[PDB]
Parts: sequence; C-alpha cells; structure tokens
Amino acid sequence: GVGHQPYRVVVLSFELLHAPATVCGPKKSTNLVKNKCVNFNFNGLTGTGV
Amino acid sequence: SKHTPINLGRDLPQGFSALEPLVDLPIGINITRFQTLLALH
Amino acid sequence: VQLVQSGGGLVQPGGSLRLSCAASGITVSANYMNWVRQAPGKGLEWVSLIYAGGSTFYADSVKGRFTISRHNSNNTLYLQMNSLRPEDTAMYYCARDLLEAGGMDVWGQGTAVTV
Amino acid sequence: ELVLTQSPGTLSLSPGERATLSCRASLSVSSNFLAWYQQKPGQAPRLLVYGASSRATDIPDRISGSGSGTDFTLNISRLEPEDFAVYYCQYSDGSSWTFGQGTRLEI
Repeated sequence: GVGHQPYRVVVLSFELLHAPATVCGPKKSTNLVKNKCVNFNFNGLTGTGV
Repeated sequence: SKHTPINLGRDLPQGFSALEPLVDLPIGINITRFQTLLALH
Repeated sequence: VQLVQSGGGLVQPGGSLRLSCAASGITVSANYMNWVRQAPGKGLEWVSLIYAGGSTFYADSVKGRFTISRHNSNNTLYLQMNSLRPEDTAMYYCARDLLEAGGMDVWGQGTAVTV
Repeated sequence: ELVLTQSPGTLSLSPGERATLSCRASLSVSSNFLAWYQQKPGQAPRLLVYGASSRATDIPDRISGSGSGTDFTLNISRLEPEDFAVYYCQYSDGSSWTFGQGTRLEI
C-alpha cells in the first residue's frame, strides 16, 4: 500500500547575503498606450507624460 | 574595454577614445593585489 | 560479554528509582539502546530508546516519566524512574538491539513497583 | 499500529516431529527487518533469525523461517526437547516499534 513506496523528496534552501538576488519572477508587461497621458514604470523608472 | 587597430609605426598615438562598458560582475570580495597572465609557455 | 542489571527494587510510587544496566568488554556506548518492560500476567512491551546521537524516543503511554544516561568511560547505562505508579510493576530488560539483528538479550533483574 | 496475531495459542506437540508456527501481520508487511527470537520465562531469551533469511548463532540452523505480506511463519525440520519455549515474531521500522505476544508451546 502507501507505507513502503519510493517517495521522491526535494529540499529547497536559500539565504540572504550582500550579493543580489536571482529568481525574482517573470514580471509583468502591459504595453497599453502610445498617445495619452499614462504612468510608466520602465525598468524601475517612475514618471508620467505622453 | 576598447580594441583599436589604428596604430602606425610605434608609440601611444595622439587622439582620444572613450571606453564602453562590457560586463558587470556581482562578486562581493575584498581586492588587494593584482597580477597578469602572459601565457606564451 | 556479560551484562548485569543492578539497583532495581521496591520503592514507593511517586518517587525516583535508579537502576544500572552494566556491560563488560563489549563497548556499547555508541550502540543502540532499547529498554523493555514486562508486567506480570502480561507480555513484553518496549518503552524507551536512546541512540548514539542526542535523540531520545520513549513510549506513548509514559513519555516523559523516564530518564536515561550513558557513562562516558564505561559501558554502563543509568536509568531513572520519575513519578512512579503502583500499576507500573514489571520486570526490566535492557538490550543493545541493532536494526540488522537485535541480539544478545539479557535475563534482567526481577522488579516490582508498589507502596 | 501493527497488529500481529500469533497462532496458535495452545499447542499439543511432542519433540521429534514437524511443526509450523505462524504470526499474522497487519498490512502486507515485509520480512527484511523481521525478527524471530526465542524466550524462556524466568531466564535470558535467545535469538532465532534476523531478516528471516540467514539463521542466527547457537542454533543448528534447521528452521525454514520466512514469509511475505501478511504470511510469516517458521517450519522446524526436527523438534527438540530443548525448544520448549515461547517464540516472538517481530518487525522493525526504525521509527515505530511494535511487539507481538508470543505463543505457548507445551504438550
């Protein structure tokens, strides 16, 4: 039954240090407007305009 | 880095050439000494 | 090569009872110790386990009413009964059971717990 | 956890004849960590076989004792008058420890 089956186990470990982090997600892309006033966030740049 | 094959004859030529960025390394280690590899064996 | 269980006897419930399971020659200080009871009119039942590492596993019924320690120079195990009960009357067995074989069991000193 | 009915509880045997002795486990148990071992009440118990594959010491090694699933047994080739003791069927897990109440072999 269930008691004596080969169970594959993976352990994931992590820690923090002064080195920058890596696996930070695929992130979001919108590309909504090319003519009107919006609030853009191009690679961490905050501002508004046309 | 920059590679410029404009030398004629000899010497460090008069002129002006800036350096573009090539790579960046996120390696936080203390640096104190420097050495060069001239591998001609 | 020879084992003796000494110090167990008749003490009142609620106190502490001391016992020594002592070996000769066979260095069991890194071996796997199991501790078994046998009540009168009842079969054998395992209670305690202590390994080479710092990990103590006890029975579900008694749990924290047992204390076990191992001598660091000789192969003698000192064990302590805390908060005894009159229903805990049983003869005592100490063993060096490895998972592969679990051999060389001991006769064990006959003991009884009562007022 | 593991239930083990060791059968039969009463024996009417005699030395010098074939005997088959069985213990019933709970759920399809293996035998690689099984422990059959002898016990004489009032004295020191003894070991029969580890893992039910290779026989242990101080025995003429005539016991065909093995099994799988819920079927664990030992067949003795020839009984002896010195064998009138109680045998214990056991299995080990490394983190869970269960016993089995032995069976009385008398005449």
